[PDB]
Amino acid sequence: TTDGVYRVMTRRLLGSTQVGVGVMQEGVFHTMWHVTKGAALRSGEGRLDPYWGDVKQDLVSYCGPWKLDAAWDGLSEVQLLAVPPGERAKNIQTLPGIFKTKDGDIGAVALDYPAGTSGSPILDKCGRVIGLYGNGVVIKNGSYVSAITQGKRE
Amino acid sequence: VDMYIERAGDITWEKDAEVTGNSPRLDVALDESGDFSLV
Ligand SMILES: Cc1cc([C@H](Nc2ccc3c(c2)CNC3)C(=O)NCC(F)F)cc(C(F)(F)F)c1
Repeated sequence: TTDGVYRVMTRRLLGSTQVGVGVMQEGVFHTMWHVTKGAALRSGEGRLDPYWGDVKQDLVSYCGPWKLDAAWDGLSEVQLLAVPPGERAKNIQTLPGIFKTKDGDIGAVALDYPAGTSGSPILDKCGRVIGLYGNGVVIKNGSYVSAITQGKRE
Repeated sequence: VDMYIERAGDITWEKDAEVTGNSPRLDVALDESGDFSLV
């Protein structure tokens, strides 16, 4: 339960497969709904049970309520702490674009990683998590663009 | 319980970091299944 970034693994497919990534903060594990589909997780000999989740937001928390509440300021570069399958964690700095929706505008990160990188955290210059990478679109020119997906701290 | 977690690092801003990616402005829609589509 040390704070930090974690891989989410399964043995249900061939060998051991990385299906996504998440963030341990304040004793809560944070990831994208489509990574776990709300299943329980193991950490060593211990179990993490889902506590909150929402398919439309594509988010889920384990062991307690969603704790991440920092926001992209709309101006500054950010860092993706990318954790790709079988590869070391690496920081990638970028200026977000924008997703424009009927319900308002969201920052967007235009970086292409494999599906199992979903749930990698996006950071501000204070190292705060401003959202998770891995729900987005493929655009005309073929690139992957991710929303900056952030939950609500209740 | 199939799925398990393994630590991969600390959450820190790195001054060394490689700078890349563009900043597209995109009209999108979000459906009830949490799927984005381009408008
Ligand atoms: C990093 C990454 C993430 C995705 C991601 N997949 C996905 C799958 C199921 C659901 C959702 C997201 C949200 N609701 C259920 C995604 O945005 N998909 C949309 C588009 F990009 F395909 C996909 C990829 C990859 F591009 F590699 F397929 C990568």
